Amino acid sequence: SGFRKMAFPSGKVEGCMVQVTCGTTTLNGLWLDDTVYCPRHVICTAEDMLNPNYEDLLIRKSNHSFLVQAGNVQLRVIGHSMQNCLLRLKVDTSNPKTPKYKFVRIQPGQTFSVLACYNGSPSGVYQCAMRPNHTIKGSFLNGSCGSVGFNIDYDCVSFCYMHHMELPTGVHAGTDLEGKFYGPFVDRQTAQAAGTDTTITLNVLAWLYAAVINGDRWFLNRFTTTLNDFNLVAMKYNYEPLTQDHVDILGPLSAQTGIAVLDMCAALKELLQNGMNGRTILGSTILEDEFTPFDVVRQCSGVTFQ
Amino acid sequence: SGFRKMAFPSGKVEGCMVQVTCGTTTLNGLWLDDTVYCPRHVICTAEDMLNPNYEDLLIRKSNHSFLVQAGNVQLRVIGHSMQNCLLRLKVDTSNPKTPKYKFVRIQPGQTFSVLACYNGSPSGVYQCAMRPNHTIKGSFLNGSCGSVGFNIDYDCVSFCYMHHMELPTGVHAGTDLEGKFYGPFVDRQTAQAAGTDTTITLNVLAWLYAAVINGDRWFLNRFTTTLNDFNLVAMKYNYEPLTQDHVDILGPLSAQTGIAVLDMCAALKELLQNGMNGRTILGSTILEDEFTPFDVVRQCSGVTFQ
Amino acid sequence: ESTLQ
Amino acid sequence: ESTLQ
Repeated sequence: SGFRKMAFPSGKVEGCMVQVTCGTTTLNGLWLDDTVYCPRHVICTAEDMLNPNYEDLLIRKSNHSFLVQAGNVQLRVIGHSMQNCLLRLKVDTSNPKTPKYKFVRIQPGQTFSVLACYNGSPSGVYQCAMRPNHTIKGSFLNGSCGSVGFNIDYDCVSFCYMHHMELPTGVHAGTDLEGKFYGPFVDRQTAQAAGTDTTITLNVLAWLYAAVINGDRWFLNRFTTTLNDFNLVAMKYNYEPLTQDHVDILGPLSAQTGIAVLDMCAALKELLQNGMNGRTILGSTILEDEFTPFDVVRQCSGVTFQ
Repeated sequence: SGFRKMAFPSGKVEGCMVQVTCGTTTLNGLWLDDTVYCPRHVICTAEDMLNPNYEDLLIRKSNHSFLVQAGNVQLRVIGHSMQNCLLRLKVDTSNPKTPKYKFVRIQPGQTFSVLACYNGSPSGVYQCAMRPNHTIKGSFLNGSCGSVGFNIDYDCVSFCYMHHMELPTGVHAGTDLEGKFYGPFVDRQTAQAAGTDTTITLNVLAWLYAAVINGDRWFLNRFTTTLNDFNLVAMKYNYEPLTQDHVDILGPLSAQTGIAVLDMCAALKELLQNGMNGRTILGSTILEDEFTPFDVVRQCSGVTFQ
Repeated sequence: ESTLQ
Repeated sequence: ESTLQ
C-alpha cells in the first residue's frame, strides 16, 4: 500500500554518462555503442550564446576540439556531425556498458525519469511529466545540460529527453535524442517564455483511480455526466478537455474498481466545484496530475482493497 | 533552479540485489562481499507468522534450505546465522559488484532513498524520510521485503534500512542492517500500530531556506521570536520542539541567505497561525517536511538569487 | 493486524 | 532571458 512519485532505477543509465568539453564549456553526454550525444551548444562561449550560428561555429572545429572523459579514461573523438540541436561524436571505444535501448519522442502528459548529472557524474534521480506547454518542472543547476530522461520497459531503455536550457519561469526545456526540441523553443539566450500550461486531465483521473484501488472512496458521488458537460466545466478550471481516447485508456482501471469513467468525471466535476474540504487524497490536499494511467497500473496492486 | 524530491542514483545498489526463497516464501536480499542479508521472516509460512519463534524455527533449517538466485546464477549457501531480525547467509561467490559501503543507523527526521524490488528485481527508486514515530510512508506491495534504503556520500553507500512489514495505517516498518528495528515494532502479524507522528520542524525550516535561496521571499515578516515562545506555538500545531542543536545546524543556510534562524521561526510561527492564503512555496500549498538541511545544501545553488 | 511483505 | 546549462 502507499503511493509515491517513483522513478525508474538508474543503473543502466549511469553507465552511459560522460563529460564533454569544448573550449571552456563543459556539459554531459550520453555514450551509446561508439557514439556520444550532447547539446550542440557545447561549442558556444557566453558571447556566442546570444546570436549563435551553429552551422558556422561547427565548421571552425575539428575532432580534437572535443574532450570526452568517462570516469578517468579519455575517449578519442574520430568524427562529429550536427543533428538538429545535438552533436554526434564517434569515438574509438564502444561502450562496454551499452544497454538494450531505443529513442522515442514523447507526448505531452507522458511521464519519465531524469538523471541529474554534473561533469559526467550522476548526482540524483527524480520523476517528471512532460507538461502540456512542453516544459518540465525539473531541478537543474548550471552544468546539468545533457542530463537525460528515460523509461524502462523490461530490459530496454527508452531515451526521450535531453536537457538544454532553463526558462525565465524557472522551468526546463530540451530535446528528444534526435535533437528536435519539445516546444517552440530554440537553443539561444533570447526572450522566450513558457506558453501557459494546463492541468493533465487524463492523469488526475488515473490518480483518483489509484486512491480507490488503495481503498479510499470519500470523493465519489451518485452522479454521472456527459463528456461535453464535463468539458464545459473543465475549460473554466483550466483542465485539458477529456476526449474519447482518454476515456478508453481509463478502461482497465474502470474495470478493476467497477467505477465507470463518466461517474469518475462526475466525482472530479464535484471536487473542482466544492474543493476538498481540507481533506486529502493519497496524502495530497491537491489534485495530482503527474501519474499517467500506466504509472498507476505499474505501481498499484492488481487487486482492489474493496 | 527548481526543487524536487530527489533520490540518489541507484546503480551501485542494483548490483547487490538478489532473491532468497525458503519453502514457498520469497523475498529480496542484499549481497555484499560473500554475505547475503534478508529479513528473518523468510523462514516463516503464513501460519507461523502469527506466533513465530525464530530461534526454534531456524535450528530446523540447514544451508540448503535457502535458495539464492542473482539474475540467473544460483548461489550456494554455506553458512547461516541469525542477527536480530535478519539472517546472514555466507555464500560461495564474493559479489564482483560489491561497492565501497558501510552500515549506519539513522535518526528520526533523517532522509534516504529506497530501491523497491520484487523477486530480486529492482522496480523503482524514491526518496523517503524516517518519521518521528519511526515509520516511513513508502510504497510497497507483497514481495517487497528486503528492499533497502540508503545514502551515498561520495563513492560510499550508507545502508540504513531494510523493509520487513506494513502497518494497518498503510505505512512501513523495518530495520537497520544489523537487524534492529526502528520503532517498538516486532516481526510478527499481531495488533501493532504507528505511534502518533509529528511534523519535522528542522526540515520545514530547511525547506523555507530553500525557497529564499531560489528567490522567493513572500512568507517572511519583520518579527523575531524567543526559542521558547516558538515552542509554545509549535506544540499546539503538533511540530517537534525546536532545540538549540537544530538552530545551529541551520547556520550555513542562515549565513547564505542572511536570514537569522529566529527570524525564520517567526516567519513559520506566522504561517502556522494565518495559513498560506491559498499561495505556494516552492510549488507546494503546504509546509514540506521531508528535506533535511543537508538535502537543501546538496540540491540548491551555493549562490542565493537575491 | 500487520503485514510482513 | 533564457539560460543554457
